[PDB]
Amino acid sequence: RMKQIEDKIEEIESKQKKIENEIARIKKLLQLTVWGIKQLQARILAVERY
Amino acid sequence: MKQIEDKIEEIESKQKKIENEIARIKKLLQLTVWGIKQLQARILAVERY
Amino acid sequence: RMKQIEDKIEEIESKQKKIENEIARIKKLLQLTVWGIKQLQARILAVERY
Repeated sequence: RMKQIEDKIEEIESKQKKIENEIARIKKLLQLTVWGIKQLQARILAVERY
Repeated sequence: MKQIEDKIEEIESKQKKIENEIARIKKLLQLTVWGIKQLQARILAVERY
Repeated sequence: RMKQIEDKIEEIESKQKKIENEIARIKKLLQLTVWGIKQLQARILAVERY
């Protein structure tokens, strides 16, 4: 009984580490999309006014 | 022993909910990137005209 | 070994709560980027219509 409790916990820990990695990648990409939107906003405002 | 099985089942259920939310976040982020690149191409067309 | 299991379970629950809070912040920012993209599309369309 002790062994397969330890097995399930090890599996959960592994999924948790994968979740943290996926979140870190999501944060980096979301950071680039926000910056990209700001760059587009500057170009369209330039087109509107000039 | 019983309180551990309950906690493991609860954790597993929480992990699945997080995986599902992450999958939707990834789906939406892919479409936002795709949309941002399309807008970039449209603004460049106006700039070059 | 049982105490190790209890600690790891508690560690996982706490990390899961931190992940949920981070996901909640990610959703808010993602909601803001979608709104910003829609506003940019209308502005680009406004110039294109000329």
